Amino acid sequence: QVQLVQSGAEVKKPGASVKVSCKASGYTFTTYAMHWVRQAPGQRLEWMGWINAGNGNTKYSQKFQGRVTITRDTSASTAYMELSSLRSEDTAVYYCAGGGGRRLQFDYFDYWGQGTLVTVSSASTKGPSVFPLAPSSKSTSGGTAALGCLVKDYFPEPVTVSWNSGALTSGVHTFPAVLQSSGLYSLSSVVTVPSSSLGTQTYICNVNHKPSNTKVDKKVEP
Amino acid sequence: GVEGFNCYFPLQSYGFQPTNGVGYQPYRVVVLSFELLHAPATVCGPKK
Amino acid sequence: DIQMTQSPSTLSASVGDRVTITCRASQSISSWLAWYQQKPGKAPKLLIYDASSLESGVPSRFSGSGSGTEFTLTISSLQPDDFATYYCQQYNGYPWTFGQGTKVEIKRTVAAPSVFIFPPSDEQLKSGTASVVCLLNNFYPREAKVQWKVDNALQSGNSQESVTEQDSKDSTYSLSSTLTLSKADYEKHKVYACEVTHQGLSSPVTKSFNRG
Repeated sequence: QVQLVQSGAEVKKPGASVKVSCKASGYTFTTYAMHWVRQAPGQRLEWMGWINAGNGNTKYSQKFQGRVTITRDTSASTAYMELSSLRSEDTAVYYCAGGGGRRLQFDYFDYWGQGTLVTVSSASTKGPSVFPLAPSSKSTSGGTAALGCLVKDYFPEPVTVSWNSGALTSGVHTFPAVLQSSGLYSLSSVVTVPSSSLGTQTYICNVNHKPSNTKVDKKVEP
Repeated sequence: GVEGFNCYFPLQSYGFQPTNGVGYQPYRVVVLSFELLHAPATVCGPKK
Repeated sequence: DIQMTQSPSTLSASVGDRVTITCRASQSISSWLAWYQQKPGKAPKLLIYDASSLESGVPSRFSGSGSGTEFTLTISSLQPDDFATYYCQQYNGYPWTFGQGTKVEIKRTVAAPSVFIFPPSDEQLKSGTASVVCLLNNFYPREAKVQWKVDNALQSGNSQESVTEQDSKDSTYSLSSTLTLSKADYEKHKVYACEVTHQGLSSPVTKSFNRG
């Protein structure tokens, strides 16, 4: 079965350029059709261009004309993409597609790369600030209350969060990140427990931000 | 299996664009073949 | 350029049922199209090409149809692996576009939310910006509304909404409303309230507190 794999995550800055690339593994290369397409988060997919993995042909888009380029290396059987004059919009996930096989060209994407994440930012790496989310006995709902562990003004998208290092699994909720005006990300994670065990148990969220290597724990005081 | 001076790729391409003239439009062609042999025929389709 | 719009932004269903999707085109298309399935956080998988053909390795349930402009996908029985969006691709002309997204769900009796608010933490009060969290858990029909009422006034622009994705086991939805502001606004105001309007709820429900 043909498969496509490619590079990992990237982070860049406005005005720069980035080079993503995907390696092919196909039973024959009968004028293969590596063929790029991108997706801004929560948006319509957008199509880049197609390289003629047979020889050299380079039909490109029109919204992206004059600033993106595509090449490939025959011996390594990979496909090379290049974009310049980046800006905050092109924050997206980038995809390799193609791989007809029977006939030589199509224009439908039947073999998809597992995705490449590109973030166009102006900030830099920064640790996450942490605050507890204490409930009150006012809202004792069915003898159960909610509780969380906020994270504000942090850099990229991984932010792993856990509660007492896997000790708790029930009712956990971890919301997706949100961009702010300041250009920093922020997350809120929450969970509810029976209020009966409020004053007699110990809950501490567990955050790991690898790009800054920080590990923070905060006991929640009701 | 290489591209350079004195090396020519054999598969060109048609740029079938509707803005082209009649002389360069694309044409779907189909061609048939018939023959007379020993064993009794099969593809008949005669009169009514 | 060719425009592509999908008639259903979202689609409801339940296991073992049939669904239909419409993909309309601004111009005429000579049955050039394909249908992609995309689960969250994965890569697209192709289902149908040339608007009719069934590409190998897929369940036989999927089936295309249609020609000209209005195009249709349809599945007989609704299996679990059908729970994701679906896109339509035109390839009649140049720059090839895509649809909008048509996302299925898992219908169940509507579940009403449980509302929660958190006052800002005093450690956050040391920093210099104020954060307020209004929470909604296990509420059924996504399409909800939350508004903030501070000192008996509505507040706009400074609020952000983040909504979870529906859980397989839970099959419900959860929401957080965050209100952010600078300290100078904080003590200037005495009473804080977020209000939520929900289909399942009989009446609009207000939850609130004041400082201390």
